[PDB]
Amino acid sequence: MSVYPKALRDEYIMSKTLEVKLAFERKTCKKVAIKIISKLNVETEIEILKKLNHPCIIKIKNFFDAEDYYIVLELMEGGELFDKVVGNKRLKEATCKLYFYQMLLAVQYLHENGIIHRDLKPENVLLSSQEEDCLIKITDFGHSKILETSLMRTLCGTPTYLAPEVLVSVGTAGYNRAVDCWSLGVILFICLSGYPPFSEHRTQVSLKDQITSGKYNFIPEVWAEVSEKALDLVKKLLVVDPKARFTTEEALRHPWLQDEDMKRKFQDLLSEENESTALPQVL
Ligand SMILES: C/C(=N\O)c1ccc(O)cc1O
Repeated sequence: MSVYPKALRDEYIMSKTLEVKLAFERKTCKKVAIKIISKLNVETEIEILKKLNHPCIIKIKNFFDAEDYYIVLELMEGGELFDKVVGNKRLKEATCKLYFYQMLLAVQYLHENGIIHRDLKPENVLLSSQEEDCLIKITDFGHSKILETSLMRTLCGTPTYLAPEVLVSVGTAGYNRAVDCWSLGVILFICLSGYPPFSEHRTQVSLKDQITSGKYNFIPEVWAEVSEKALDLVKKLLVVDPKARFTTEEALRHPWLQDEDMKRKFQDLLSEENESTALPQVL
């Protein structure tokens, strides 16, 4: 086989898988998760992670640059959201709402901070516990981008020599963040129905053509169990035109998210997580 770097071994006792491994911080005897990336773009991912501070975004605890990259992260005992939706499995509407609300807060925080994830999927959504009512965290910032652009500098001069395709691109520039809202729409569709909106399964139309047209597969029997408000939100995120597509703010103001009970349950989970870290405060 091979061995772990001495620097890692100095601080952690390595254990079983879920490349992610379980490890114990020697100083605290606390469980951690160690992400092993095969061997530079990882340094930017580290840089992004170190700067972000949100309860629905994964936190980096340590980093080791050796024969491979070792990323020490907070352990999520609930695993991936993928495991909850795989093989036609579906979540109860109330659970979709609690998880989705947190995904929206996380993505709104990202967008506010000039970061686009670009790889939102159930595999990149982690659950804090094996309980249905838990905290979620967004992970896998490898494909992420940082939002002055080259276009702004180009527009500052006279366009005597400027190409038409550049001037045409001014219409859509600054809408890259909308790709995350589309991904959230697909995640929400999957969570509610237990099936993907766009697939090659039992269809003639190509996966590409389904997406560009925005003609998702609607199965009435599956969706009758789901509320009209939840489906209305999906429809608003699954809008082909990125400029018309719902933003995280528009999604957060949607009737489906105006649920005081769901919001209370989230604030409750937050308080419970923070209970171990809370310092006495000035009264
Ligand atoms: C930290 C992490 N991913 O980034 C992770 C990965 C898999 C798993 O089951 C639990 C986890 O905490």
